[PDB]
Amino acid sequence: ACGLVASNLNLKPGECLRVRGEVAPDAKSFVLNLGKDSNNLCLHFNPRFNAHGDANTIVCNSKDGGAWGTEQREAVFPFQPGSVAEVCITFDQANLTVKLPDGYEFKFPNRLNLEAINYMAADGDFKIKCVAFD
Amino acid sequence: ACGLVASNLNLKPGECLRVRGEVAPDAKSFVLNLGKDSNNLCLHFNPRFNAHGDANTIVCNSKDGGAWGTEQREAVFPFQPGSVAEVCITFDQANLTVKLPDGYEFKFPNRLNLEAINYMAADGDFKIKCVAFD
Ligand SMILES: OC[C@H]1O[C@@H](S[C@@H]2O[C@H](CO)[C@H](O)[C@H](n3cc(-c4ccsc4)nn3)[C@H]2O)[C@H](O)[C@@H](n2cc(-c3ccsc3)nn2)[C@H]1O
Ligand SMILES: OC[C@H]1O[C@@H](S[C@@H]2O[C@H](CO)[C@H](O)[C@H](n3cc(-c4ccsc4)nn3)[C@H]2O)[C@H](O)[C@@H](n2cc(-c3ccsc3)nn2)[C@H]1O
Repeated sequence: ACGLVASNLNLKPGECLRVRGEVAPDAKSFVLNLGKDSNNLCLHFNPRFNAHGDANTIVCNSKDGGAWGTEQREAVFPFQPGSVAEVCITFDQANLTVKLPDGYEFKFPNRLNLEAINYMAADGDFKIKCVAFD
Repeated sequence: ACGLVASNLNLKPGECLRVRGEVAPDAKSFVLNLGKDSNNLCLHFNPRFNAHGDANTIVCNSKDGGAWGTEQREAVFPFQPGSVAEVCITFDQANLTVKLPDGYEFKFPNRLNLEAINYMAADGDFKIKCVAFD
């Protein structure tokens, strides 16, 4: 809503989106949304420090034609409130791969089968400093 | 327009936007548009290598509620086709200042007196690699 929105990204399979930002000292959560547009998201990436009953959990989901998909959570949580955080995303036909701080990586199934990622929105307690394409 | 569009930038006076991109190998021109939205641009920055009868000339303009303003042209042209260009943009009450690390500096009057820059668009023969806020 107040976070950075970017469109016409034209990110193709195998290309790296690198995002760096500042996690607020009192962060509750933040969101990186990636897909075609606000209703069609091949990845909703939502680290929760303390939000919706979740402590230090990464929640991921997709959104297809307005409808949220089946949620998935990861065990690993390498984000700290009040510090700078970089996240690196790529995709292929089968999966999105997200590489985190501390060398941590995980896959989320690609559920939309889009030609490219064209849309990104940040929200929550995360101030983007830097976005790069590779 | 078909290159990157970014909104909710909330760049305030004194803050630096840095953009790095690739100038196509037979570039005719590129555009960086900065402002409130597509119809309200405090800076339309348009380096022309060979386009609309202009050769190696920078053309700047504003747009205010859909209406183009008066063109301002600059003599110096520190860009080359097929290379990497970095541009640093800031503003204050009187002027926008477009800077290059190579020491070139252009001023354009701040004709719209907007309080923040919230919108940035790239078009033409220029691919954005990196955008940073500080
Ligand atoms: O239908 C109810 C569900 O609500 C969702 S919360 C919902 O989830 C979305 C992604 O699936 C987005 O993340 C959506 N969001 C968050 C933001 C946001 C965050 C920061 S700025 C904007 N912008 N949209 C956020 O509101 C919980 O995750 C679900 N849940 C809870 C638990 C649980 C609790 C304790 S132990 C297990 N297990 N599943 C369940 O309760
Ligand atoms: O309508 C006629 C005028 O057209 C404009 S071109 C018009 O100008 C805009 C900013 O004023 C934008 O730049 C606009 N653009 C360019 C792009 C673009 C570029 C790359 S991707 C998209 N997206 N909009 C671009 O179409 C010429 O500039 C005018 N001109 C040139 C000269 C001249 C020649 C030698 S000395 C003086 N004397 N008049 C004149 O011909």
